[PDB]
Amino acid sequence: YESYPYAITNPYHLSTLATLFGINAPEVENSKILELGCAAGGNLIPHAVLYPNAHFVGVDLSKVQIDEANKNVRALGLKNIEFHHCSITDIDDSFGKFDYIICHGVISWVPKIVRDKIFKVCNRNLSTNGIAYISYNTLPGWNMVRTIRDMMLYHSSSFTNIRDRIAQSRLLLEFVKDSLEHSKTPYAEVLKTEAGLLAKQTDHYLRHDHLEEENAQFYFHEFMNEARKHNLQYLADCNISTMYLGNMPPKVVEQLKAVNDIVRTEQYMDFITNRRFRTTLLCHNDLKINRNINNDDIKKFNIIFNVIPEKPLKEVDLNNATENLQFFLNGNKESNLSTTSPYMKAILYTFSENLNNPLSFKQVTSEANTKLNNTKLNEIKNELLNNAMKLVLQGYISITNQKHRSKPVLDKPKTTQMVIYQAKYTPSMWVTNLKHEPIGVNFFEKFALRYMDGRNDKKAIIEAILGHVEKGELTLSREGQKIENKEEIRKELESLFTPMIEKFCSNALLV
Amino acid sequence: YESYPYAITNPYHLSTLATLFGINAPEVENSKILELGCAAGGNLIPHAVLYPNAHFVGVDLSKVQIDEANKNVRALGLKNIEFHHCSITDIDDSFGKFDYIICHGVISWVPKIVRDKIFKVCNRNLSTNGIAYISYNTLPGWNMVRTIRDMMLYHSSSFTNIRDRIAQSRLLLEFVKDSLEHSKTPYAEVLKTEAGLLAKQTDHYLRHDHLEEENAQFYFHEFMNEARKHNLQYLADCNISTMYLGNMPPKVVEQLKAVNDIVRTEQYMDFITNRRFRTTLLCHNDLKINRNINNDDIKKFNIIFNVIPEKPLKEVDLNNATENLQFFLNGNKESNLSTTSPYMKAILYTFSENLNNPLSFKQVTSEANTKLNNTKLNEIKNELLNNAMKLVLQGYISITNQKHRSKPVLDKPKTTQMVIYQAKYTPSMWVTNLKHEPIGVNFFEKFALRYMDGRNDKKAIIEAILGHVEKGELTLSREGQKIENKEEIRKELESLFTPMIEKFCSNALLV
Ligand SMILES: C[S@@+](CC[C@H](N)C(=O)[O-])C[C@H]1O[C@@H](n2cnc3c(N)ncnc32)[C@H](O)[C@@H]1O
Ligand SMILES: C[S@@+](CC[C@H](N)C(=O)[O-])C[C@H]1O[C@@H](n2cnc3c(N)ncnc32)[C@H](O)[C@@H]1O
Repeated sequence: YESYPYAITNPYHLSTLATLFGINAPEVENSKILELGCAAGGNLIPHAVLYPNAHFVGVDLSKVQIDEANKNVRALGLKNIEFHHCSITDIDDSFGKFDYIICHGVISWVPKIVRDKIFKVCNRNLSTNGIAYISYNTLPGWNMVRTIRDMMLYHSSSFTNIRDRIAQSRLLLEFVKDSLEHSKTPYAEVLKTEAGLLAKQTDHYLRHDHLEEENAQFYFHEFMNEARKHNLQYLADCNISTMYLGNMPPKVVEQLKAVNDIVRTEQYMDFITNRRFRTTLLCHNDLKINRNINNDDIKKFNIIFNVIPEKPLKEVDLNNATENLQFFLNGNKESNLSTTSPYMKAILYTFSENLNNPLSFKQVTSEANTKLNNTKLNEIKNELLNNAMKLVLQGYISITNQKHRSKPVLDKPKTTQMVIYQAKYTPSMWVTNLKHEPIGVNFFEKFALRYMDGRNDKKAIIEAILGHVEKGELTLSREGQKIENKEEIRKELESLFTPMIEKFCSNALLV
Repeated sequence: YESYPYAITNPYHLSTLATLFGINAPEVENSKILELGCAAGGNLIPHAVLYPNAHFVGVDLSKVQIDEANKNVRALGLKNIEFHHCSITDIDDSFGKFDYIICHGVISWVPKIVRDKIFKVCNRNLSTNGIAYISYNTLPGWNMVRTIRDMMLYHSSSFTNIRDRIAQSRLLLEFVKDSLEHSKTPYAEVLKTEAGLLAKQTDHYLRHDHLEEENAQFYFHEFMNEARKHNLQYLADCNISTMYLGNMPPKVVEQLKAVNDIVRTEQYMDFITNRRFRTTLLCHNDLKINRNINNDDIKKFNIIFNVIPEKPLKEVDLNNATENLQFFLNGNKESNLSTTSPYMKAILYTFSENLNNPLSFKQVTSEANTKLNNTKLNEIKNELLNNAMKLVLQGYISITNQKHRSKPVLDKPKTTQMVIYQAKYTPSMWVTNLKHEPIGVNFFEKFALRYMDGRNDKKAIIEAILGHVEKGELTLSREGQKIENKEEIRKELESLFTPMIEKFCSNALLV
């Protein structure tokens, strides 16, 4: 019962993935967004703060949460969002026509009647050019998760209390990690890791009630068949890399490319890759979508490539073409790309100081062009054009319709309204950034964001945080777990401050 | 659509696992054996030839098969066996009470009503000390088989031909064996193998009607649940090694040993080992079974350990404890065991000349004591006593209630009546041995067995086969590639003869 944002749900990501396929979706700046199964609305409210001219509606069956959502909407003072306590089946054509309909993690947990109704409202209540989003669990991938859920019910059947039946399942998952300690068999690998990721989870799914729930257990084509019954058509997935073919032998790529149905192509890919989950984008049946995508399409979007250089800029010469420089993707150990070309090296160093900041094609191109003394522009353009889209379809590069943001002022840092409201008034250990992603903080950053407005500067902010450490409410961790009253504060804050402002500036927490 | 014997179904194997657990099952020599879903009865008739004083009944729904069964029963002239074309549902209480009821690979393919009936007839028609056998596909193991079968139907629907849609799925399993050519991922392993053993299967399993069939998809505890409704109790599995614990951390063995339930012990092992199949032995609820098994219980049975030494006896000294001798189990490279102990060396060299010939504890012990110069009797006994049961519950050693057989006479070898009928009048490349196992023969072996009666000897048998090669009907080629004159044969017959009499003598094909 903690409401998280899901960045894959952002209406801007749907407008972008549509724009990539040829549909012009409504503008998000002023739109109608619907959320089926909202509450507590952490996937809705942060949008209503950033877009005051759009209209947000949300629907849920738990009154407990719909009241909490309204408790936050009342604290932030928003007029553009309203939450309704009712069921999806209660939505007629009078609700209006929405530009983006977001259904996340519900349609597989509800009875067939509610399913048919969701498929209806994604037709009756969807605009002419609008877009619908539905996430669900698929087969075969879910076969393992179902199995574990059965293995826990069969065990936890010997215990009754809701306080006894949970830690029990948590002890059965440990018992599984013990009996499989020494196993070569390739199956005990999947079971070992899936019980490790289920054991890491907390108490919500693990309640023996949620384990009794039956899942729609879709196959992608059964889902699409119920979708075409309602005159909807498959747009794309929200992870474009899941649609990536090849990374596959070329005779099979040719075969699949021969068949002209994308649905039984994605089905096959589901069968051979053991897909367990899908985030599907649906659009009205009357739209003509274009699947011929070429490198030159990279100019229609703004680009985000989060790469951390392996050596600082002033420490290298880009024209050294024998030097093989490598960059790490949001991280890292391994997960890296190495280039020896001066133009690709100039582009990645531009992407490495713009982290999580959309950049147009002329901004990436011109800003990489001044590291090369303004002479090499056409060679920069020619490498971006060539490798770009190819890297967008593999997932490494993110495209967006969101505009570039002005580099923040770090004199007196200033964060967004949503994260000051989450830092001051909220028990949660994470905040929502401008990209609609939850990012973690440890009580120090949270307290810092409490005081980060365009007013308090470095000194003032630290003295306030210190104010918290006295009444604390505030520990000092390090290596560590000790604080000496004076020598472990105000000399330990000035250390952690600069890099934390780094993390904020590069994670889109500063406006 | 070829009738095969299943050695794991032999009433003597059930009488043996029962004896092992404390139940005295009826004599197999004269009993009442039932088979649900028998025809064409290749799993029944070979028993009716060896036990003329026992009564065999079988039931099947295919007249096409019951006609063949009845024709083979007519060709052998058997009065002790009768086949009925009817349904399991057509069974009265008037059918009698059978000492062994054998249901192999049906209960998962039949509607819930027929399942109810099978569990019923395994109660009302089973004797007081009798035993029932039911094999079925289980979960989780079957999930993969379900996936693949769905993967074929969804594919093969684009054409409706019973002759097209088959070689179609045959080419889809190839499209699967290709697109996974280079893959590390362990799921592509499971899928790689499961499509490989499915493509090796031929034209029947793939019939696309039998892909349309739905499986009961049992869990062991759901099966034991329908068994206890009918007052049946779990006896054991016909693969004793599947009930073996550890191979498992001793804390996990202790934990399972704490809860006393055999059903949820086998259920948890089914969960962690991904059990796909079960051959279950059921017995009446009123019986007291003993699960305490001690090393010295190996004296109640007769022993078969098929080991092929790596060195001839005359080539080694058993008394040398510095020599590490290696033995191969039914084969082989790979599966083998090496021992340096002189007593285990005398026991394994005693089991290696008795292959597939049950041997009592005093025969193994007395014959292994004469290899050590008759000084070691109590040391041989104590090593058999110790390692025996431990190796029986692991699968390496076979126990049986069947008696030792008199060493056959190789002057004029004489094979059993069942394989003479199969050699002469059946176009099968395999015959059924005395242990009820199908064993292959190649065109030479078949022709040889045609003439093996207690009359024809070496020269005569060879002249007969030579006669065949003249009219042949028999192509004899060395590699070689077309021997073939006159005494380049009869010199190839005296060659192929001796190793074949060895092969027959140790496969229980010679009486
Ligand atoms: C299965 S939960 C998933 C919650 C959330 N989207 C997530 O995973 O983070 C679905 C949410 O939908 C709401 N819900 C369930 N059934 C509904 C229905 N029939 N009509 C409207 N809302 C419903 C519930 O309050 C529940 O919190
Ligand atoms: C899987 S095959 C049986 C295999 C069995 N393990 C054997 O080979 O001895 C299923 C056979 O069972 C028979 N059968 C199917 N349904 C039956 C029913 N309801 N009653 C009796 N026999 C049935 C059919 O004749 C079919 O040939």
